[PDB]
Amino acid sequence: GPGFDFAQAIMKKNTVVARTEKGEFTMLGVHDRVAVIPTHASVGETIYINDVETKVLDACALRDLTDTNLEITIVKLDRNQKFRDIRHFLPRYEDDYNDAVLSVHTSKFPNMYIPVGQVTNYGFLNLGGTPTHRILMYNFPTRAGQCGGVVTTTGKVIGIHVGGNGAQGFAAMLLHSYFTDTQKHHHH
Amino acid sequence: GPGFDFAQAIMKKNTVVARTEKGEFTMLGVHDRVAVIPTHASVGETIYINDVETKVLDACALRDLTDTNLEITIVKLDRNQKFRDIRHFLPRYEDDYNDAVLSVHTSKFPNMYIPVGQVTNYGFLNLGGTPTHRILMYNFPTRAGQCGGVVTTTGKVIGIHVGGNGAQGFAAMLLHSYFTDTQKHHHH
Repeated sequence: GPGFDFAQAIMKKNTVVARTEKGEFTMLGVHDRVAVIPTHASVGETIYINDVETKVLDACALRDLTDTNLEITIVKLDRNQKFRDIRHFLPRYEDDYNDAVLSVHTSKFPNMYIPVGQVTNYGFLNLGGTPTHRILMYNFPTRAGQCGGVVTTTGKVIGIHVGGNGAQGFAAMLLHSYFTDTQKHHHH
Repeated sequence: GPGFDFAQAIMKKNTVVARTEKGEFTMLGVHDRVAVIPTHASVGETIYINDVETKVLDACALRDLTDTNLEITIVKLDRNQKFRDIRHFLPRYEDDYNDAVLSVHTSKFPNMYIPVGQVTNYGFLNLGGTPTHRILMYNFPTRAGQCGGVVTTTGKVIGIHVGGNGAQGFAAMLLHSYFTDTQKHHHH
């Protein structure tokens, strides 16, 4: 069934607890000192990472070419260790998936794994009043405190949890191309 | 690492959500219509099982020969399906264990898996003011709503969660001999 061993390896080497004015979130480190967190975390210029106050060197709230929220924020942090590079486990394209795990790492739940079954490419979602694109959906109840939970299948990190109603959960897609080294562009 | 596949098989075929005046508990079905739940659930003469009201035909709050609480209650239920017989997965003796999973099944968390690392035979525990014997301990924080969570290692169901402080969790041991067909004795 589920790739529990894979989800477990991602959680140990590549997640941290992040805390902003908005609360705590599971935060996925991706490569070097680059990580992701849901845009609703409202990242500022400092953040707590495992309860250590950390300078945010860069934060990019992703939107698509329709200027619509994608609900991922890519952050660059001022800290000493690099994350293990997990870009090769990121999907190239939008897709549907079988048998996913949602894993959570917070002060409340420091390591918890939830199979969520099939994951469908859902598309548009109205996410607490913000229109949002590129959403993945799983038919599992959602509870508070799971935001940023990392959604995996064996060998693939496919997105991060961003919301739910009492019956479904929603994750924001991760694509490999969000994290390729690139072009000289004024971003702020 | 952890036997996630084993814990998952136990959860699917052998647990139900039980609800008493005291709240909800993960309930482990053991064989026929016999199950266990923590003594602190305060089982009466009817109980809800997956939100269906069910007659309790028998409840035995286990104590040892020192007349001390063991915090397991064995219940016999009036319901149509039998549980898959999992007695052969019960340990013969007290023991310590490597790499356990704690799995929870409630309306809040319908399927959640938590590795808790090493499990030690701890013995005496003062459990909210009730002295209690035969306790297993794991060095993992405890959160509310996990009572009755089933503690496994691959091929062994070793106990059920009964409490914790902010740093450790405690499970009540399950032993094979709690469930062998037996002698003619007035029990009530």
